[PDB]
Amino acid sequence: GRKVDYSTFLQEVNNDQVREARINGREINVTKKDSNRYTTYIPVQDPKLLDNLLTKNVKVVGEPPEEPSLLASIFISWFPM
Amino acid sequence: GRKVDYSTFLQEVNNDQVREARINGREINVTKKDSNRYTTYIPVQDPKLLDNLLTKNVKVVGEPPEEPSLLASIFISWF
Amino acid sequence: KVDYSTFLQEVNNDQVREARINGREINVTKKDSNRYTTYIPVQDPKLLDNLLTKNVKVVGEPPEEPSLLASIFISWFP
Amino acid sequence: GRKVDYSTFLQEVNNDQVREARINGREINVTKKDSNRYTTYIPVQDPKLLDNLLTKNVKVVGEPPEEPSLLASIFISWFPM
Amino acid sequence: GRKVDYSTFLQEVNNDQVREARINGREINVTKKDSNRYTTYIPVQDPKLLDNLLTKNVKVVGEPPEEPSLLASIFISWF
Amino acid sequence: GRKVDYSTFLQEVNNDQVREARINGREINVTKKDSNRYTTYIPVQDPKLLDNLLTKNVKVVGEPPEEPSLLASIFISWF
Amino acid sequence: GRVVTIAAAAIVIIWAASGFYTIKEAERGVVTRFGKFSHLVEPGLNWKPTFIDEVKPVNVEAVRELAASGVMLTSDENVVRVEMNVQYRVTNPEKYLYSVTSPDDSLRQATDSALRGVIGKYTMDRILTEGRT
Amino acid sequence: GVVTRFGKFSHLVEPGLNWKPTFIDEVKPVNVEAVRELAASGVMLTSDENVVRVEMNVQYRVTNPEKYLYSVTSPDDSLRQATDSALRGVIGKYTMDRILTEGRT
Amino acid sequence: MRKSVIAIIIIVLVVLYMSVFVVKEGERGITLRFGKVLRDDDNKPLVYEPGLHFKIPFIETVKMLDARIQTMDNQADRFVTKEKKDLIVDSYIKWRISDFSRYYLATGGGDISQAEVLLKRKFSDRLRSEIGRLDVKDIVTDSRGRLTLEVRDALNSNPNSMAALGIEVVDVRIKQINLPTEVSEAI
Repeated sequence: GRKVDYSTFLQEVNNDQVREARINGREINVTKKDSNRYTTYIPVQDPKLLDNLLTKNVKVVGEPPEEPSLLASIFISWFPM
Repeated sequence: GRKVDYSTFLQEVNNDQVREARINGREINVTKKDSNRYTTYIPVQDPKLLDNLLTKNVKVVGEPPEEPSLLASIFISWF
Repeated sequence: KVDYSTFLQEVNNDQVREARINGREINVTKKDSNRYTTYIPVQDPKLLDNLLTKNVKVVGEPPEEPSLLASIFISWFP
Repeated sequence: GRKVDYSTFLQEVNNDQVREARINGREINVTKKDSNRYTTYIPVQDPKLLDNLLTKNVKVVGEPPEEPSLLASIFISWFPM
Repeated sequence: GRKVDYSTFLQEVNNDQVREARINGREINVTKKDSNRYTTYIPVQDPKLLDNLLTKNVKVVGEPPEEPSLLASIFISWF
Repeated sequence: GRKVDYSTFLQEVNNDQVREARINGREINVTKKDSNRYTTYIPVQDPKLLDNLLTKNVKVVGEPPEEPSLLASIFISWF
Repeated sequence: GRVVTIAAAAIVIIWAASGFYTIKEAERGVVTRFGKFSHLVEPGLNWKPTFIDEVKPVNVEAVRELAASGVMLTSDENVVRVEMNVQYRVTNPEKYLYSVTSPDDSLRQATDSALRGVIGKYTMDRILTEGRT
Repeated sequence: GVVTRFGKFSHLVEPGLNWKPTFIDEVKPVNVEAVRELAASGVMLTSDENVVRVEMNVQYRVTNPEKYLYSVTSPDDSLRQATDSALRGVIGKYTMDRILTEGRT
Repeated sequence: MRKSVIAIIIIVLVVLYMSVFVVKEGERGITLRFGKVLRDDDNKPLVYEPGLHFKIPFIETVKMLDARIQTMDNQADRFVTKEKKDLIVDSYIKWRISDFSRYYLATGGGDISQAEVLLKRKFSDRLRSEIGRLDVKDIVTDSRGRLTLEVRDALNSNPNSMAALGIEVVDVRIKQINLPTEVSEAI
C-alpha cells in the first residue's frame, strides 16, 4: 500500500478524515472515510499522539501479541536430530 | 471472548457502566456491571489510564505475574 | 491478595506505618501489623509521590542476582 | 556525506531551511530547501524533538525496521549444522 | 553494609546533612562528614531525585559499568 | 583521564567555559574553551541535560553505534 | 529432449495456473491489456495472463461519506458557524479512474464553495431556526 | 429449559433427568421463573416551568421464554431504557404542586 | 483391503466435517463461493438451517448475520428552538435488517459500525430539523404522538430512503431533557 508521511497523517486527522486505526508497536494501518487504505510508521515515541486521536472521535483498535510456539523451538533445536 | 474497541472502552468508562476489570501485560479482562465480560487491548503506553480509573472511582484488580516455563525448553535442549 | 485501589484508600487515611516495595510488588506494613500482597498493574508516576507526601517509611531492597555458579551450571548442566 | 552537529542542525531548522527528515533510531537524513543532503545523529532521547520538528512545517518520514530474512536466518542457524 | 533506607536517605537529605555520593546501578553509596559508609537501593525510577540533589550541592559521581570482555563467556563457550 | 564530578560539570556549564561536548551512551568526551580536557559520566537518564546544554550554546556531537563485526557471526557459525 | 519438453510444459502450466484470480463480493473492475482499455469484469471466475494486462479493483458499492465545516461570513455583516455532511457512490469506474487524480478531494474542495455560496445570501436568524430546509 | 438440536428448537423441558443418549444436544437453562427487580430515577421537568425529582420501581415476569431469547436482545436494557421514556410521558403534563400532593394515585 | 477401507472412511469423514455448516436459531446467513454470491434468477439464496448440509468444502465460506432487534444508543447533544432557548436531548433507535442481500453488498462487510454511523447521521439530521420548529412548551407537553411518529415515517421514507440501504426501523423515543446551567440557576 501507498506509504504516507507522518505529517500528512496529522494534517489528515485534524480535518475529520480517519475512521479506523490499528496500532502495532509502531506500524499502523489506516482507513479513510472514502474507503481507501494505506500504511504509516511512527518515528519516535510520542506522548501526545493518542489523546489527539481520541478527542476527534476516530475509531481506534489494537492487536494481540504473537507468542512463539514451543513446537518452533522443538523444530529449530531438533532439526539436526 | 468477544473483542471490543479501546474507543468504546473509554466510551463506557466515561459514563460509569462497569465495576471491575483485570489487568495483565497490556490485555484487559473487562467485566461491566451487569455481569457481562469481555476482553480488550491497550494500543500504546498511556500515562492517563490509571487516573481515568481512579478518579471516576471504578474499582480494578490487577493480577500476579506468570513465571515462564522451563522444563519444556530443557527437554528440547536434551532430546 | 488485596486490591490496588483499596491500598490507595488505606494510604489516604495514613493507616500504614512503613512500606516494603519490590519490583511490581509491595509488602504492606500497617499500624496493626496486618500483612498482605498487592501488585503494581502498570507504571504509576504518583505512587512514590503520594507515599512520600505522608511521612511513611519506604524501604528499598537489593537486586536478587542469580549466583554465578548457577550460570555456569545451567550452561553446562545439560 | 558530511556529518554535522546536532546543535547546528537545530539552529538551522529554526532558521527555516529544512524540508525532509528520515528517522531510524539515531540516524536522521536531512535535505534542505536548497536540495543538498547530509546526515546527523541525535545525542540522546529528546522528548521535545518531534514537536520542534512538526511545529515549524517540516515533512517528516518514518521508515520500517529491517527484519532479518527468514531464509538467510534459518540458513546461518543451519550453516553451523 | 548498613542498609540505611532510601526513604530514610530522603529525610536525612531533607535535614541537609549528607555531603557526597558516588552512584552505581540501584546502589547509593553516600557519605556524611563522619566518613559514614552506608547504602540504600532505588525503589523505582524517581524523576525528582536529581533536582533535590542539585538543591543541596551534593558532590555526585558515577562509574562506567563493568562488562566482561569477550574472553570468559566465550571461553566457557569453548570449554 | 580525570573522572570529575557531574556536579562540577553542571556548575561549569552554568559558568560557560566549555565549547565542545561529545556524547557516547553514558560516557562524556569534553573539550572546554580554554583547551583543557576532562571526562564525566551521566548518573541516570536525565530529562533536562540536553536542553540545559543546548540553551547556552555548547556544541554537542554524538558518534554512531558500536556495530558488531560480521567476523563474530562467522565465528559463531563455526562456533 | 524429453526433459526439455517436460520442463516447457510444466512452465506453461504454472503460467496458466498463476493466470487465474479472484474478485471480492460484487466490486466492479477494469482490466486492460498493455494499457489499452480492454473490458470490465463481474466478480469471480476470471483469468489474467501474465505481463500483458493489468487488473484494477474499484470497490464500488460502498457508502463513502465525507464532511465539511467552516466559521463563515453571512449577509448582514455577521459571523456564523456551520457543518455539513454528504454521501456519494460511484457509478462508472472508467470515468472515475480517468478524469482527475484523487477524485475524492475534488468533491471535497467543491462542497466548501457550494456551502459558502448557499450560506451567503441569507441572514442571521433565518440561518438559525427557520429555513434549514 | 430450552433444548436445541440441529440448530433449531427442541421442546421445553419440565425439570428432570430427561433421559437422553445425546451430548450433541444443546440445552439452555439460564432462564428463571421468579420475580426480579429494576428501578430508576431522574430530575424530570414539569408542565409549567418547574423541576422535580421522582422515582419508582418495576417488577417483571417472563411467560414465554423463546420470545425472551430470540427477540430484542439484552432484556434489562430494553426494560429500563423504555421505562424512563414512559415515566417522562406521565410526569410531563401535571403541575408542580399536583405532583407534590397526589403522587401516589 | 483394510488400508484402502480405512483411508476411504477417513476421506469421507473429512469431506463431512469440512463440508458441514451449522446455522442456529435466528442468526440468518449469506452464501458466497468466491465472489459469486450465488445470486439466482431471483434474489440470492438465504440460509437458516443445515439443509444442503454440504458446501464445497474448500472453495467457499459463508457469513452469519444477526437478525434480532438491534438497539442503538448515543450520548447527549445540544439543540435549539425558535425562542432562542436551547435544550439537551437523548434518544435511541430500534432497527431491523429488511433485505439481506442489499445490506451485505452495501454496508461492506456487515459489521455494526458503518450502519451505526449512517443511522446516527440520518437521525440527527431529521430530528434536529423537526424539533427546531415547535415551541419550548410543545416539546415537553406532547412529544410522542407528533415528534416520534412523524420522524419515524419521514426517516423510513428510492434512494435517500434509509430503507434503500436495507434497514427497517421500529420506533424512536426520547429519554431525558435537561437545561443548561445558568437557566437552571435562574429558575
